[PDB]
Amino acid sequence: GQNMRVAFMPWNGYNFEDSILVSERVVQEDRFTTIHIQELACVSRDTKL
Amino acid sequence: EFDAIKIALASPDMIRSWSFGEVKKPETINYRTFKPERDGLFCARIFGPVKDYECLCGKYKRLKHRGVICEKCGVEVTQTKVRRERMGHIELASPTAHIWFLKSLPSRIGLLLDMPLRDIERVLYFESYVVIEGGMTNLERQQILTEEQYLDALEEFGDEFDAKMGAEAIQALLKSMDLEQECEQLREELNETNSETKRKKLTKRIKLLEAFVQSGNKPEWMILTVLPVLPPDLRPLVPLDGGRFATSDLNDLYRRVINRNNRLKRLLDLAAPDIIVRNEKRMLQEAVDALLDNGRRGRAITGSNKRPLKSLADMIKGKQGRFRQNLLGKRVDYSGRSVITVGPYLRLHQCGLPKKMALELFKPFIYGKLELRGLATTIKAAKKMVEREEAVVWDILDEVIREHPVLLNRAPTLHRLGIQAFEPVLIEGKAIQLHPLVCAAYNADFDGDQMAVHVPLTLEAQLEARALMMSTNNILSPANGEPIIVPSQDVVLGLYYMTRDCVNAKGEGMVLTGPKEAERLYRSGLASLHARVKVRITEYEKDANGELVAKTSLKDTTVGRAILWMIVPKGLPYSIVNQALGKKAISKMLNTCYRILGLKPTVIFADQIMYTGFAYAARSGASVGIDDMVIPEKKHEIISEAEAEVAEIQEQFQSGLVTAGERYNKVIDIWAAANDRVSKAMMDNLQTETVINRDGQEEKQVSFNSIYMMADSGARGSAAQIRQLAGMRGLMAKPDGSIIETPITANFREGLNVLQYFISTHGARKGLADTALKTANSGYLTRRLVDVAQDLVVTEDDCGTHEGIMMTPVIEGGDVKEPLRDRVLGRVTAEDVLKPGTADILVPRNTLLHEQWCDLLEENSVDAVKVRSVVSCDTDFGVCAHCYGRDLARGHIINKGEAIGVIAAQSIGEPGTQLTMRSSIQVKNKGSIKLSNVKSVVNSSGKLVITSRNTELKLIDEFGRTKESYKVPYGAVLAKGDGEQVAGGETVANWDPHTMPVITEVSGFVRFTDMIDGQTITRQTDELTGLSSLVVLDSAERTAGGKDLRPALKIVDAQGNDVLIPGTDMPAQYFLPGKAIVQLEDGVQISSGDTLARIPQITGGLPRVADLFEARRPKEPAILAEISGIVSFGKETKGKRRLVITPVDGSDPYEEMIPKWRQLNVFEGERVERGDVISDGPEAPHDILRLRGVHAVTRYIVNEVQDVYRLQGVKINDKHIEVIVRQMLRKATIVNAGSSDFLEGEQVEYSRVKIANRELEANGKVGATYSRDLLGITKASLATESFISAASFQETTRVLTEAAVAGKRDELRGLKENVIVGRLIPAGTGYAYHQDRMRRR
Amino acid sequence: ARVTVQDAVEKIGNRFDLVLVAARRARQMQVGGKDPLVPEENDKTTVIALREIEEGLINNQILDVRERQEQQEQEAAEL
Amino acid sequence: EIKELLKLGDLPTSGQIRLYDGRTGEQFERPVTVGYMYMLKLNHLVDDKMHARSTGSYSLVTQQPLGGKAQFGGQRFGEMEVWALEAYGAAYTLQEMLTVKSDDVNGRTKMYKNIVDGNHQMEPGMPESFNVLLKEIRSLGINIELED
Amino acid sequence: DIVLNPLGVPSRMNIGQILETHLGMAAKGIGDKINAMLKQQQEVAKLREF
DNA sequence: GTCCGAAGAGATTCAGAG
DNA sequence: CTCTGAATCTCTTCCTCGTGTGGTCAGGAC
RNA sequence: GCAGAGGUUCUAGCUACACCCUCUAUAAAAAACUAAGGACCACACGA
Ligand SMILES: [Mg+2]
Repeated sequence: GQNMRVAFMPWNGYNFEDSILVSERVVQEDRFTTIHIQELACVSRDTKL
Repeated sequence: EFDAIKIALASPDMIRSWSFGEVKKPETINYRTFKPERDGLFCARIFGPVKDYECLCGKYKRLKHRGVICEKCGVEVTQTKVRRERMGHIELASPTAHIWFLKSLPSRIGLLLDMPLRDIERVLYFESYVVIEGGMTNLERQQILTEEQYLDALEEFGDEFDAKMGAEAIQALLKSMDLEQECEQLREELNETNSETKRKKLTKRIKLLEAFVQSGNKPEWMILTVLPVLPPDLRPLVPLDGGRFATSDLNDLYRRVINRNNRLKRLLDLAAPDIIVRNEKRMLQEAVDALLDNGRRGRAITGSNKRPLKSLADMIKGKQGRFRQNLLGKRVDYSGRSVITVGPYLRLHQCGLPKKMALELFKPFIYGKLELRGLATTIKAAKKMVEREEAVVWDILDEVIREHPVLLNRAPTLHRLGIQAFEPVLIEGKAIQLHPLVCAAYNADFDGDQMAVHVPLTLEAQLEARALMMSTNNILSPANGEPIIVPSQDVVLGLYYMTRDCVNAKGEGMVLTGPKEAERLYRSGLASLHARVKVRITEYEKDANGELVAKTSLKDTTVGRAILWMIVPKGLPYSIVNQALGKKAISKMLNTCYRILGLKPTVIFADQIMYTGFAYAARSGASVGIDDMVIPEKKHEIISEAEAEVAEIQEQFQSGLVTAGERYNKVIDIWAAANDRVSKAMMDNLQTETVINRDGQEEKQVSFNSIYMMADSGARGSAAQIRQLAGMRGLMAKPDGSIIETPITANFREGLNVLQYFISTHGARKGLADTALKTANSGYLTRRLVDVAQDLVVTEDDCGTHEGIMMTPVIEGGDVKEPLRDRVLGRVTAEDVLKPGTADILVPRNTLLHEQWCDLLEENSVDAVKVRSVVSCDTDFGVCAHCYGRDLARGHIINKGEAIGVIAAQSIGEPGTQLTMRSSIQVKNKGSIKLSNVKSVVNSSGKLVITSRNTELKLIDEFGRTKESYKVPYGAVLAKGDGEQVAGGETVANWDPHTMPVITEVSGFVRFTDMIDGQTITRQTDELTGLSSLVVLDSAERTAGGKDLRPALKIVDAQGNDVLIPGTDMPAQYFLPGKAIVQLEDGVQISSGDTLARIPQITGGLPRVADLFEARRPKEPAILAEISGIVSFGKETKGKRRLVITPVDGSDPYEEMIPKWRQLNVFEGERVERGDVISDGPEAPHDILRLRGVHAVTRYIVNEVQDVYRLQGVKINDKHIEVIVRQMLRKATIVNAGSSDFLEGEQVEYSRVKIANRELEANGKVGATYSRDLLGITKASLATESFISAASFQETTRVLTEAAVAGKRDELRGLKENVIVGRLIPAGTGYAYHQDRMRRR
Repeated sequence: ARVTVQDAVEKIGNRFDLVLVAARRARQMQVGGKDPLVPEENDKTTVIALREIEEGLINNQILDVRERQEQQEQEAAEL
Repeated sequence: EIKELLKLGDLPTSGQIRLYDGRTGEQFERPVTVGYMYMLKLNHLVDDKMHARSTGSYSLVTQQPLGGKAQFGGQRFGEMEVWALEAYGAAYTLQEMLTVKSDDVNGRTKMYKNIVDGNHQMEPGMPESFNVLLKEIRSLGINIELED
Repeated sequence: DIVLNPLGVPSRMNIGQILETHLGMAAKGIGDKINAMLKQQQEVAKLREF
C-alpha cells in the first residue's frame, strides 16, 4: 500500500466503529488510484450455415 | 383457492392420468436439430410445445390455430408454459421396488411384509427367490429360499408351489395380503403378546396397517410399476458453448431408466434365457433406485465427471434441495447489496442510499411517476430516460422516496432486530450508510460488512414496514427489557469526556444562568468543558396524571453536564446527568426516558445524544498515545518478588520436598497472585494518575489517560483487557487447557518475547477456530429451534387456567443470580399473589406484573409468585395472551396475533455467537436456618446431623426472602437447629468430602447379623493404629460362600432385641455397601446419630444448550425411582443389582437393573421418595418430567439454560425458553384409552388427546390418560401433524415416506407451511386474514 | 413526513389492526378517487393514512361506515 | 530508541500534536497522536460490490440469479430472513418477498404492470418454486394434491 | 489525511499500530528535516553528517 | 436420415441369563 | 430359552449470505 | 386492440410482459418505435 498522515481521534462519528476517514487530499494527489485490468473473451464458433 | 394438501401413493392409474404420453426414446433433443426427439425425455408431442402457440413443425405457426393438435406433426399448439405441468409415464417392463420404502429408516416394506429388510432386498434384487402360495409344500407364503432350495422345492411340488423372483414376487405378496383381516389378527395377538419388545414392534406394525387401510391407498402401490417423469422444462438442457447442450444430471438418470426398460422389453419380446433376464431386471431395478435416490444402496451410479448424480431425492432433501434453497429462501427482486458505512448526519429512521442502486431499485416507481408526469409516454421512453439518468429523473426519484421505507438486512441475521427499515436518503457514493446506533442491533462492524437492502412495494407492505420494521418502532429488543438502541462505543466516550470533573479547569467556580450560558461559555473557550460550576437548571418532574412541574433549582455540576441539559426533554430529573455518564449510565438514561416520556422523546434522545457525543468526542481529541499507557513502576518489583518465590518453589522441588503436581499448583497460584498484584498496581497508578493543583495544595482524582477513559467509561475495553494490555498478560493455557507454569511476564506496551508470543498464539488460534465453528453450530441450533417453535402463535386473550409456575428467585448455592424483580417483570400472575400476612390478596390473579406491581412486591416481602407461563397454557394451536405476559419488545401485553415462537427461538439462538463452546457449609449474612425435605437427627453431642438426602439449607432473612441457599450432604453435621437465626460470615455445617457416614437413629449395641467373616467382610489390618477396621466386602468381588446373604448391622437394646425406628416396624438394621470401611465391632455402644462406616466418594458451552434442548440423556445419567417406598436389593446382583420399592399403601411392583458400576448413594434400608437420585449424575430431562411433572422439567430446563447464558452475561427472559419447552413436550403417550379411541403404545399429539378428553368430559364417559413425552426438538419438530413443516426441516425422505404411507393430510395452520405455499402467514398482519378465513370455514 | 407510529397505535392498540385499516384507507386514497380528509404536505399515501388515523378521524368502524355509505349511494342511483 | 529518533527530528517526544480542528478552527484539547501509518488498500472495493436489481433474468425454477448473483440477479432473501420477518408479523411483506417479488411469474408481471400504473396492488398466486416441488415429489409415486 | 478510530485499539488489541504510528511520525520527521536542508541548498557535509 | 469426523439417533444382531 | 438389554451398522446434518475464480456435462457402425 | 392480415420504416411486427390505426376475408394517406433468456461441483476468500 501507501503511507499517509494518520491521527487517532473520533472525528464527528464518521469514523464511528472501525471506519476510516480518508481526506480528499488522498484522492486529489492520486494517492490510492489502482489500475484494474478486466478481460472480455469472445469466440467464433462453427455454426451451421 | 384451497385450504389443504393431500398426500397418498400414486397408483399406476393416476400416474397415467397425469402423464400425457409414454416416453419410449432414451434420446433427448438432437445436437443437430434443437427440436426434441419423437418420444424422448424431451418431446413436444407428449409434453408442451417448444414455443408458444407454435407446434414442433411449421404447420400451425400462426397463433390463429388455437388449442388444436397439429395433424402433420402430432403436436398441440398450446402455450409453451404448459411444458412445466405435463408429465410422462415410463411403462416399466416389470414392476420395480420403490426405494423410499426399501432400505429406508422407516422401513415401511419391512413392517408391512413382516420380513427382514435383508431378505426383502435379496428377493427384490434377484439374489434369492420368495415363495407365493406354497400350499401343500412345507414353504409358506412368506419364506425366502436360495436357488438350490428353489430347485429342491420344485422337486417337492412341480407347479402348485410357486416362488416368484424379483419385484414381481413382492408385488404378488402385497396382493395376496389383506389389510383388514391382517390388521384385526395383529390386534388379537397384540392383546395377548405382552413382551415389551414384541409389544413395541407389533404396535408399530399395527399403526402402519391401520393408517394404511383407513387411508385410501392399497399396498400394491408401494411397488411402482409406472414411473412418472418430471416436466421437461423442470429438467432442461442449459448451455450452448463447449459441449453444445449439457445435461441436467437427471436427464441421464431418466435415459438410463428408459434404456434399461427398453432392453428388458426387447428381451421379453425375444424370450431370452431366465438368467440374463434376471440380470436385466436387476439392473433395471438398480437404475430405478438411482433415479429415486442415487446413493441409498451401493455404489451411486455416475457416468459424468466422477460425481454422484443429483437424483430426485437429492433435489428435495438437504439445504440444496428445493424445500430450503428455493422455497423458504427465494432470492427476491427489487433488492441490492453494498458494503455499509457510518453516517452521523442521518436520523434514527433514516439510512443512506446510493443514487445508482436506488435508481436501479425503484425503476418501476420511476416509470410510473414519469408516465404520470408526462415526461415519457411508453415504458421504452421511460427506460431510455432512466438509462440516461436525466436531471428530471433524480428529482422525480427523490419525489418517490419521500415516505418509502426500505428493508436493510444483514446477511447473518439471527434476531428479528437484524432486519429493520428506514426512510432512505439519497446520497452520493456506492455505500449504504447506516445510522450508528442501529448497528448494535444489526451487529454491524463497518469493516467491509455488506447489508442487503430490500424494497417493499405494495402500499400495505410499505405501511407494514413503517409500522413494524422501522427502527423507531422496535427500540426494545425482544430478548430482554434492556433497550437495543444504545450508544455503542464512540458517542459514549464523548459523553464521558463531557460529563466529568477535574478539580482544576479554566473558569471553575463560575455561576451559570442556565445550560445555554454553559454552552456559550464552552464554545467561547472561557470555561473548560468539564470545569465545576453552579448552574440554574429547570427540572420537569411529572407528579400529576401526565403533567409536568417547573422545578427550578441550583445544582453543583460541571459545565459538560450542563451542556447535556439542553438535550434532555422535560420529563427527566437532573440526577440522571449529574454523574459521569459511562456506558451503563447512558443505557439506563435511555431506558428511563423510554419508561417515562414514551417513545418519541426516546428517539429524539437517541439522535441528539449521538449528535452531541460525536460533536464533543471530536473536541475531546480522545487519542491513544503510547505514553497514555503508564507502566506500573511497582510491577517490576512485583515481578522480582514472583521470580524469587518461583525460584524458591523450584529449588524446593529440586530437593524433592514438594511433588510435581503440588509444585505446579503452587507456582500457578503464586503467579496468579503476582498477576493480581500487578493488576492492582496498574489500576492504582492509572485510574488516579492525574495529580492536579487544587488552588494551593495538591489533589489527585480520576485520571484523564485516554486509555483509562475508554476503559472506565465502558466505551471500548474492559478492566481485564486493559490489565493484559498494560500490566501482566497473566498466564495462558496450552491447547488442552492446562496453563503454562511460566506465564507471560511482559505486556503489549513494551516488547513481547518470541516464546511469550507463541504461548499467546496458542490461545488466540484456539479462540479463533472456536468462534468460526461456534458461528456454524449456532446457526444450525437457531434453525433447529425456530423450526420446532415456528407454528406457535398467540391466538387467545386468556386461557382461563389457574395453573401456573411457582416462579422464585434463583439461588443455586451462591447469592441471588436473578432477583424476583427482573424475573417476573412483564409476566401475568397465575393465582392470588398474597402478602406475608395471610388472607390478604396483595395481587389479583389476572394482573400483569409491570414496574409498579413488582416494585410493590419487593417492599412487601415477596418470595414466591405464580405466573401463568406458556408451558402451563391449555389452548390448542398456540398459547393465550395472558399465558405470555408482555411482548417485552413493546410497552404492553402481547397482541393477539404475534409469532412469539419465532421471536423466542431467535432470542435463544442469537446469543450463540456470544456463547463460547471451548468442603464446608459457611453462612454469609443475617438470616435463619430453615430446611425442606429434612430429616435432621439430634445426636447425643447436641449438634444437628441430617439423614435426608434432598435437604436444602436456605438462609431466609427476618422477612422471608431466601437470600442464600446451600445443599446439605447426607449425615452432614450442622451448627444450630432448624429455624434458628445465626450471625453473618459464620460457618454452619461441613462433612467428609469422600465419606458418606452411616449415621444412627437410635443408640444401642450392634450385632453383625448376616455378616460372614472373610466372605461378606474383610478384617483388614489397620496400618496406623493396629485395631483392624472391618471393610464390608461387596457380594460381587467376594467369594462364592457369602453371596447368598446380604450385609447387615442391626441395633440391639440391653436385652439384645430388635431396636426399630418409631413408626416403622422394620428394625434399625443398617445394611452396608461394598468397600464400606466399618471401624467398629459388634456390641460397641454408639449414640443416636453416630457414624458407623466409611465409603469413598460435563460441558458448559453451546453444546450444553444443544444437549438440553435436544433432551439428550447424558452418558452417565442419575437414576431415579418412579415410586416411593423402601429400597431393597431383590436379586443377588445376578447379572445386575436390583432395586424394589414397597410403598405401604400401594403395591410393590418395581425392578431396576442399576449398572454395577455406580456409587449408589442411597443405602438399602431408606424410604426413598418418587423422584430421588439413587445414584448421582446429570439428571436427564425425560425421567425428570415423568417423575416430577411438567412444572418441574420446565423449571429445571429454564434454570440450566439460563445458567449457561447468564455465565456469559447475555440476558434472556425465561418466556423465550418456556415457549420452546412447550413446543418441546407437546406429545403425549396414551396410558388408558377409556371411552375414546387411542391405542396404548400410540404416541399422539398432546393437544389432540386434550381436546378429545375435554369433549368426552362433556358427557359422563371417561376420557384418556396420558404422560407428556418430552421429545428433543430435532425430532419434536419432525413429529408434528403437519408434514411439509417437518419436510422442510430435516430428514425429508423419512417424513415424506411416513406421510405417504399413512395417507397424511396437511391442514397448514402454521407459519412455515403458509410460507412454503406462499399465502399469508397466520401470525402478524395476516393473522386477521387467517382468522377471517377460519371463521368462514 | 413522520417518524413514529405510537400516536397512531395508541387508538388502534393492536399494532396490527393499524396496518390493515391504514392499508385499506391508503388504498381508497390511492387507487380510489377519495381525497385525504387531512391536509397533504407532499406526503405519500401511507403517512397520509397514519395522519388521518392520529387525528381521530379514520378508524376501522369509520372505514366500514364510509364503505356502506358508498354502497348506499351506489345502489340509490341504480334503482 | 523510537523516542530518541523522534527527538532527533524537531518533533515532540510524546508523539502527540495539538491538532487544530479543520472546521471550528479551535484547538483540540487532549493533544492527539499523529503519525504515518502504512495504510494498505484492500481488494474488496465497493464498485464491484454495489449491486441492485429491479427485474432481470429468471430460471427454470423462476429464481432470478439461481447460481450466481453476478448476472444482474437479486439478493437472496435467505432462510433466516423469513424468520426475522415473520417474527415482526410482516405477512404482507413476506408474501411479497416469496410470492410476487420472486416466484409467482404471472403475479410478478401483473404487479409490475400494476406498479407502473401508480396502483400498488398485489396478487398472491402460487409460488412457481412450490409448483416445481409439487411436480418433483409427485414424480416419485407420492401423490400430492392441493385439495380444497 | 486519515483519522482512525481510537476505540479500535483497546478492544481489538493491536497496540502495535500506534508504535507504527509514532515510528512513522519520526521517520517523516527525519524526511522533512533533510528535505528542508535539501530544499534550500545546504552543502553535502551538513546533510551527510545529519 | 436414423439407431444402439462426530454426534446422535434410530433400526437391527448377538448373547447370556432366566 | 426368549427377551430386557448389550452391542452392531447406518443415515442425516451440520450460520447464511455474497465477491467471485475456474472446472464440468451421451461415437462410430450399419 | 385479445381469434388474422395490412400500413408509411428495416426480414418480420397479430398486445408475445410488449408501442399506433382499420375490418371480418379487402391492403394504404401516416410521424415517436422493436427481441419475451437460462444449470451442477472444487478453490481463494469476506461478515
Ligand atoms: Mg465487520
